[PDB]
Amino acid sequence: LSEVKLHLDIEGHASHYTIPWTELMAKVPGLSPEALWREANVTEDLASMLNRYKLIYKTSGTLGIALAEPVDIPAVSEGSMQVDASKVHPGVISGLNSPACMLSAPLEKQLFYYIGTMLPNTRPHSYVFYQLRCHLSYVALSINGDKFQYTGAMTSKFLMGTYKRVTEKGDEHVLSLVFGKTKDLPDLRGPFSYPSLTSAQSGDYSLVIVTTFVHYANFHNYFVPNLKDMFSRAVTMTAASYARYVLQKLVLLEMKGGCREPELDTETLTTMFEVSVAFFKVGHAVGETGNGCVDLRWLAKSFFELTVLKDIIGICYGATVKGMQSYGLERLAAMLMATVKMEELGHLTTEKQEYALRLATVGYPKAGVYSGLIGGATSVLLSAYNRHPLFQPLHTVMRETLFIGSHVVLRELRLNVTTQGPNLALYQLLSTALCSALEIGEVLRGLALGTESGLFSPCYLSLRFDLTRDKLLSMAPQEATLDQAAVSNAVDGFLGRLSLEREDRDAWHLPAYKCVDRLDKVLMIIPLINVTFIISSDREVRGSALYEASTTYLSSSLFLSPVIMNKCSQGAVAGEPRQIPKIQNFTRTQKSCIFCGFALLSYDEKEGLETTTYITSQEVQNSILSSNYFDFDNLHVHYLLLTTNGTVMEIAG
Amino acid sequence: WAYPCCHVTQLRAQHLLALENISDIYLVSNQTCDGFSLASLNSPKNGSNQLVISRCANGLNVVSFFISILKRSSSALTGHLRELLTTLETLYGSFSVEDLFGANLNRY
Repeated sequence: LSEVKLHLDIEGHASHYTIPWTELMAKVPGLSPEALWREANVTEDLASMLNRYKLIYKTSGTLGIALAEPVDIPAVSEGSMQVDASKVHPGVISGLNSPACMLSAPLEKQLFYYIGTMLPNTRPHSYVFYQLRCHLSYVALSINGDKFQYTGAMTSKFLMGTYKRVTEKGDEHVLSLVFGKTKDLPDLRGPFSYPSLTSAQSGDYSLVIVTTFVHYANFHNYFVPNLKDMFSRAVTMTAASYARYVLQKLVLLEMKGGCREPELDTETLTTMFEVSVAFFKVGHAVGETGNGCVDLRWLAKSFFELTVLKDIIGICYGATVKGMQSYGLERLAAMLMATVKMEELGHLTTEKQEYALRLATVGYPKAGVYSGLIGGATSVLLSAYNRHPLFQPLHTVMRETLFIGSHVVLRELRLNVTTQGPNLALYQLLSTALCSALEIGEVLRGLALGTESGLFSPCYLSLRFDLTRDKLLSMAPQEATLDQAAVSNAVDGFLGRLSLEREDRDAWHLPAYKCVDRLDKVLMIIPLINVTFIISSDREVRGSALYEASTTYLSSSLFLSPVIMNKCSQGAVAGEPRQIPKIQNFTRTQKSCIFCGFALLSYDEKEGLETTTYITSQEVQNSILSSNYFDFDNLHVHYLLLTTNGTVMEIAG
Repeated sequence: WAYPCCHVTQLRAQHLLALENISDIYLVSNQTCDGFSLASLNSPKNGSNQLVISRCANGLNVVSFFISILKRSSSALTGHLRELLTTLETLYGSFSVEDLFGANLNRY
């Protein structure tokens, strides 16, 4: 008790060291020598110990390479208003452009609020590591109905995910991966040496494989991870970047249908571990800089990629995440946003625009039940639309922006509190117009050629439910330079992520929604200022009047039901639909904004609906009548005009 | 170059020694006995050093334990309790487990 001394023997000499754990227990909290001494079978007869070790996988080809960690967190700026995460001031303490950062000491303690067990009591682990208990956070996963599960257990120093499968019988197979700075790896119990367990090693980073030979076998049949690249990328890559690299990897699997048919393959399993590493990276970042200060721009960006990540992880798999959200950072972000000209965010700069919407997503939860957050997301979008012709550059800096904003918009839509419904309905309208044949077309092109990940598109929130397996294949680019086979996958992928990112209730808000009987035959709805048009293949909509295009090439007919004053009458229109009158009156050059609060809808005689446009302002109308948006010298394509009134007309002048 | 080695046996259905009564621990070298990382747990009985009880333990396991405690509380130790770790770790890695597969474990 208290005092204990051991004797050694270096070279021909007897060394004498005395270890008084009595004094140590005072200066240390979690150090309970009594337990650890028992954990390690001191009287484990020579023979029995051996098998307790040989029944453990051996990282035969323990390989490593040069991988110096990249520069992540920037050095706090000038008068950066450094705030505590534990408690936010009853008022504001910043502006919008003012420098700011958060204290690590509190932020970390808030993230890793939960306490746990990095090392469970399962047979495999209990043989190698010493029962450990510290603040952590994990990522729960369950596929094939609890027949397979993954756990992203991580602490401020190291991550340790574990795989768990079950054969038809009570057979339980487990294999885990341990990532983190070599110096931080847990304590090994019996005759174990990390080298014979490490798979990849850097100058200070390691990747350990803890599992039994019996298990490694059942796993090697469907899980052969590329430890090499999987390790490097997990080391040499900024937190924010790694987060998206994973987010994209998932989007791919989503388009592969792996979100309804969760394939138990190397790829799917690999992404899982990386998903937790993405979260670990962020936590390990705030850790390295203890008692330091992380720039708010860094968090708004890093923590953003995590929020977006957590959602897809949940929508796809019934996975859960806890131990990485700090109510502090949320209150701060929330307050900061509440102090900015939201309705004028679009007139701001690009870099500032992202940061704005970016953090707007992070703080949406903790506060902003009456803050004009959705408004800002609209303003920024509005600007984007006005500057172009219903299509955003495939890889523009702003494209990334609209993606960040959509999140704070979707979240809003999912709710049942009709707040800013009019301001929100607009967002849908715009995005819908943006989901033009040009857009949907280019997106596919990129998907096939593998240039575009397909992470975001204004369609995901648009009210264009016209694109189907076949219809989508129509907008696809017709070129021999594109593998007809590859194209199909793209079309399929897009259709997939579209059915997951977009829900049927995304429109339970729109006033006119309540007016559609056979809503399944609805091509697309156009929310206007004083009215709302419903394009469908059924004359069941109970609007104010019924319009029908001259084309009958399609399977069914092309109807146009306008709900005046967003309130519908009882019963559909009388027999015989009203025919769309043809007009050639209007002249190209236009002084004022004639078709202002109106919208344009072009459809191909053979295929479905092509592109739709909402002329926001004067500048837009000009960039349409001047450009070659029109092509009356094509009998196949027609151009319709929906006005503030339930009237519709074709153009050809 | 050390002390007598032994034949480590488990104590089935009885009771063991705790840290509470032990205070001396003798360790061996990667060549003294025969590759076997052995340790001796010495603890005085009754009052002081009258009759000393000395039983065998598994070196590797013991050493690992100590190596762990030292690391788990680095924030509260300097002097010997810091060099002891680095030297104790090198010792731990001086033994070869995989050799015991073919080696006779009843040599003592």
